[PDB]
Amino acid sequence: LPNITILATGGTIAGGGDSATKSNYTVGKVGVENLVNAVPQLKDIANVKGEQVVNIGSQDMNDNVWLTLAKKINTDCDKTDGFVITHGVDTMEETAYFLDLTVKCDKPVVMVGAMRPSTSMSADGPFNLYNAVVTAADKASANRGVLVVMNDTVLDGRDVTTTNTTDVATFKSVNYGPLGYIHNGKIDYQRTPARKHTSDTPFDVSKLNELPKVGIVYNYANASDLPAKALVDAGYDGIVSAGVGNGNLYKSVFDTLATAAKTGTAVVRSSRVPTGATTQDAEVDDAKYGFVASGTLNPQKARVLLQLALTQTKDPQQIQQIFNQY
Amino acid sequence: LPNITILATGGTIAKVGVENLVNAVPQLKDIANVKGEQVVNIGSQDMNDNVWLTLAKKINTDCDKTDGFVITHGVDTMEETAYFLDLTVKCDKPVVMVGAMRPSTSMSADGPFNLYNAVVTAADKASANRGVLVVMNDTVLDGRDVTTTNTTDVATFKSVNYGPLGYIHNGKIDYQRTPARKHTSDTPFDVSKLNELPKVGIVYNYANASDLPAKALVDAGYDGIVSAGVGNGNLYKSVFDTLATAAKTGTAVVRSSRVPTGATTQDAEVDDAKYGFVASGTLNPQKARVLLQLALTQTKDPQQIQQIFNQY
Amino acid sequence: LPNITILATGGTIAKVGVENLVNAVPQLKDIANVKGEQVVNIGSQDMNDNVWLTLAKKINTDCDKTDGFVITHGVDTMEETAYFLDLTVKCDKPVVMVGAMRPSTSMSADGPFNLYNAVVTAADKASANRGVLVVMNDTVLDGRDVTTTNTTDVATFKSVNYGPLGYIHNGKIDYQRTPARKHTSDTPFDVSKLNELPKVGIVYNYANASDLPAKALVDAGYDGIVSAGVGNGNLYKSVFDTLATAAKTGTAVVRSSRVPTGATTQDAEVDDAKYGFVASGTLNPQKARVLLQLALTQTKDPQQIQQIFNQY
Amino acid sequence: LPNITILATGGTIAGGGDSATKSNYTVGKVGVENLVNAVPQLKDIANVKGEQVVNIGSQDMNDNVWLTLAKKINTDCDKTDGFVITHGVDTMEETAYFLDLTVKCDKPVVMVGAMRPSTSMSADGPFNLYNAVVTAADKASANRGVLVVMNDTVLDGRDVTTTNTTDVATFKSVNYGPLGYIHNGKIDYQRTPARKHTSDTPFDVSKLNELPKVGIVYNYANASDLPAKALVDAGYDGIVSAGVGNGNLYKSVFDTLATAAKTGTAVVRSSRVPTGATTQDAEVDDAKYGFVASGTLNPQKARVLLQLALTQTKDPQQIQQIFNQY
Ligand SMILES: NC(=O)C[C@H](N)C(=O)O
Ligand SMILES: NC(=O)C[C@H](N)C(=O)O
Ligand SMILES: NC(=O)C[C@H](N)C(=O)O
Ligand SMILES: NC(=O)C[C@H](N)C(=O)O
Repeated sequence: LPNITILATGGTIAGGGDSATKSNYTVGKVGVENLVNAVPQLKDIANVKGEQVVNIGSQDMNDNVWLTLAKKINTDCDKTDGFVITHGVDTMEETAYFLDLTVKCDKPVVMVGAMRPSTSMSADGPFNLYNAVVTAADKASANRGVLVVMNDTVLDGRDVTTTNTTDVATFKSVNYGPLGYIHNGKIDYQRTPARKHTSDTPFDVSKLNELPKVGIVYNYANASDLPAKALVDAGYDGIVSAGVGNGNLYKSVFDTLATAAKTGTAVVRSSRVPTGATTQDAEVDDAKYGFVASGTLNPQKARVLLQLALTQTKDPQQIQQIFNQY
Repeated sequence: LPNITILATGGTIAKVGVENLVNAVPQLKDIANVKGEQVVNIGSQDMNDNVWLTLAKKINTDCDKTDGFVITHGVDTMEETAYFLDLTVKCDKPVVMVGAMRPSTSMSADGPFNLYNAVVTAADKASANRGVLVVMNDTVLDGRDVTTTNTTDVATFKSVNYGPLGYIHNGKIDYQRTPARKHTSDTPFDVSKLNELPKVGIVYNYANASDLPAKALVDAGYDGIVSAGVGNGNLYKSVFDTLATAAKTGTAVVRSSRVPTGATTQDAEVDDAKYGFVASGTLNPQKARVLLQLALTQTKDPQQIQQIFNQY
Repeated sequence: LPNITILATGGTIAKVGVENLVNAVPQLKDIANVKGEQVVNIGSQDMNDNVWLTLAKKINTDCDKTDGFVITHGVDTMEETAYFLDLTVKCDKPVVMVGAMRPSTSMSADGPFNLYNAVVTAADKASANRGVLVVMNDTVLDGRDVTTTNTTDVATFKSVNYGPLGYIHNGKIDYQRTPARKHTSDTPFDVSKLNELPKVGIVYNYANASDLPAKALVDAGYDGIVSAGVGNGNLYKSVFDTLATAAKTGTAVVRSSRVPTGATTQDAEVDDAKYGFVASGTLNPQKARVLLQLALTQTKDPQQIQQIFNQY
Repeated sequence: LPNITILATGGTIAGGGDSATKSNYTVGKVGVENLVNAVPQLKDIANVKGEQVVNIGSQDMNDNVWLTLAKKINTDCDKTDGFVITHGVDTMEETAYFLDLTVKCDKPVVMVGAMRPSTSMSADGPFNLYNAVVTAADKASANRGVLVVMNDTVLDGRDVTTTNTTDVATFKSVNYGPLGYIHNGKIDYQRTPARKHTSDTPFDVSKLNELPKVGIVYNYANASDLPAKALVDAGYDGIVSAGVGNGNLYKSVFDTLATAAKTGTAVVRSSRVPTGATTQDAEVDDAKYGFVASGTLNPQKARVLLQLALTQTKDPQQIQQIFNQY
């Protein structure tokens, strides 16, 4: 049976409340040892080894925990057959994409969380962790990049997002669909992401102790420019726009970001809209303003790529190329 | 034949004038006597408080002069205007908003049959007392739950939490649902003598989120801040600290979510009562902003604002 | 505390007896006084007219003896029973159906919290006069639009055309919708002295479809045949010819669709009036069968059957 | 500009009614020449050549039109750069899967239809046909198997199905998602079907003048066995069950199909449920009864594979293997 490392980071999968029934809970309060011991059947599929990297709600996920995870996976690659990462739901789609672009270990890297605390009735965490180990132990899971395994489904780290605030079925690859489905401990894979990931990206974080500063500003009717101005005034390396419709910007926000672009801030148009590409050749002249179109990457995922892009280049054309390949 | 007023505001369905739009669909004469008046001609990315105020007042004033309203509008903020009119219009005659994903000049342009189906809906008396509607892709959607789900799909508009009110086939609607939340003339919001709305801003949550956006709104003395939280409306610690402060310093704070479906609930990870925060329910950030603006024309009390978020 | 009767019928949520199921969720005592009675213990793949009849009569008879009903049932035909009870139950006290995708013995078993949420729903007086409900995956679904969308997903149950009535969080439901179609005590269907229903069969359409299934139903003298058509309820020519004949020989014919969402409409490719066929609207084949069976306890007239399909 | 053959088969894309407004229309009433001439902009992307194979509603699609299409594509492969197939919506998902298993031409084969007649306001047919030509002319569309292009999206023939009776957005790959999205005449491909198709299947129809007889029976509460009995009595080579939930059968239907199986009828459990696999190792002992599990293949698609399987073998274990690879 293969050797599988759980790296624990916290999340509701490690959460607890005073009632099995009430919705109230506090996050990252349970050790990895406890999560493992709640899944007795893990022994039938893997030799499991828990390490506790941090114990936080993923609402508090940050650059430093991203660098710690990537370096640790890359360092320990030769020491194990696979990784599972216990992690909160809230920013899982961000961590998952960061590790998909930075880890050079082509052995299965599987992220897993839970929508209901360990303490709740019909808790989802136990079977999720069982299914994440299944996936990490599966030879066919190798060379697919970093994965998220929730509700019996294997999702690629690039497309995967959380679609509902409470539903155990929340995680979906809303543009290009899942990679495979798990039934009775077995996976039928029918898809692998074409976009370049892991050992095919030039992004190497092994030496990095910080990441370029990238902010996200929201567009809506009568949008204030003040949030954009604050990011520019703090000398942010990049700004991602959560645009309306096909990545459009309220006029005030537009003007601030056009200005910033001219002083060498990187500016990526994304969209607040939950599915579909922010395209070139729409209502915005990107090449004129020195803006980048995010494609299918939602604002939080575009931040992930823009940060790593800013470690290679500050040129809008080369950042546009990066957004077309990764 | 019903009298139906088209108020035009712009969007991709049109620079093209109100009268061209109508003339492009001679079949409208089959179903209504339509008058078109131009209110603005802008991209809905540039929609604003002033246009909202113009629209509410024009529909309220002109209610008794027509049998129905169609509002031609951009797709990008259609869901914001629709909810704003939903809460401020006192006309319970049908008010139908319509747009298009493709221009008039494009292959298989959606604008024509959309406008036709939006006049069918405005001409149907069964459409009365359902609040403000969005009609797109042969579907009748309530102004509260309706949102754009895709950047380019003609089928983008969906009521993603509670579903459509009705489907249009052969110029007829089978209506099987109506919004339970209080709308139009069952709301206390009265905008007839208002010339501006409270200043409400939206800040985004993500990993390593800056508190600078939230600080810049507090520094401006914004009336309100909506959080597009992560998951069930949760806040990155820096943003949590800045909004905790905001809430006890005369800024109403609403927790919404960047997650496209489901409620931001009470009784999860956040003690709303302890911070004086309001949980948005199924209102996404831009919709929460609409209702927070209007709640602040009545009150600044976090408890009274939360009751508003529970009723409308 | 509400009195709530659980009628158990089997399914994966259970061979396990009614009283084990309850005892497995001691938290039920927090929200209701629950009595469990066993009605059958079968897989819902083996659900049948007799069980339907037992259930309608038991709920109608016992309505005045309890505050609410929960029916534990298999997932596979849950959507058929739910609609049948929706049209035949005269009790407008809450009637809630519940199942599970995973057994009691499985990791992260869904059965417990499902039963808990199904008792919350049956105990909520706001659940009254909404017709027969299905509560699965923290969602309250109307018995007419609800269907299983996935072979193994715990989130399988959806009201795919008109959306849910409400979401359950922390034992509380925000109800924002109610089915407009006539249900329970607003229907003329009365099954109290019926011991069998008319024989209705379902035939499938596809490329090169055999007419033999449809002929075997006609040869049996079936009371009715539902077509699971292709697209907008269209029929392979051989099947069209056999059902054209059926319809003028004392077999009611309903055009439904194998397509999982949308209405089978009139006024498309098929002259329903010329063939004496009925268009099912949003009723999928197995639901159309429910309503065709009950329509045939009142009438055989294709026009009167179509009016039924337009009202219920 | 590449040489693209339209093969026309009819469907609503070639349909007409007496009103642009009314929903009433008759199918397959317009010639290919007319469809081409309604899309003036086709000249900018392709040298188009129309041939009219048949003019029928796809509700009347049949084995003989399937054999005619496959042999014609395979015969003409060397004569063109790509194929588009104008076809009705109703059974497109069936034809698309049949051609995906039988055509040996690895040049783009693209199917296209329309939900609104040519005569209707905002007809979808014109832009669909433009987008199907774009896809057929795209070099990257080669070696992806047979495609369906509707509503700006490229779908693989295996997973693609129609999900709504009237909606122009109806066609979706409901299990594994689309292959790419078309914006402004350009496609970003992120997926290719893993299941074997075209020149990697052993199915060769070049000599065939008929197909094995396969029927579909529907399960529901109180299901009659009479439809199953009629198929068995007519000596059908196979029967597909549209099962309830995870491919379950009403007891009467079960008994008839178990019996048939024992006399060498092939029996495949599918599901009436619109998404998810009909799995092995559930409520049915398949190996005991000599039944086959359809996996993600809906009943009409399982008929397609079962017919072609029955041209190689009558053995339930080998048919199960075929359902695991194609
Ligand atoms: N379900 C969850 O894990 C939510 C939690 N706030 C987290 O992201 O850590
Ligand atoms: N299709 C559209 O309407 C997009 C446009 N930017 C608008 O919202 O006005
Ligand atoms: N999960 C389930 O309930 C499936 C089972 N065959 C039933 O419907 O009874
Ligand atoms: N839209 C369509 O094409 C429907 C038509 N009955 C067909 O399949 O030919």
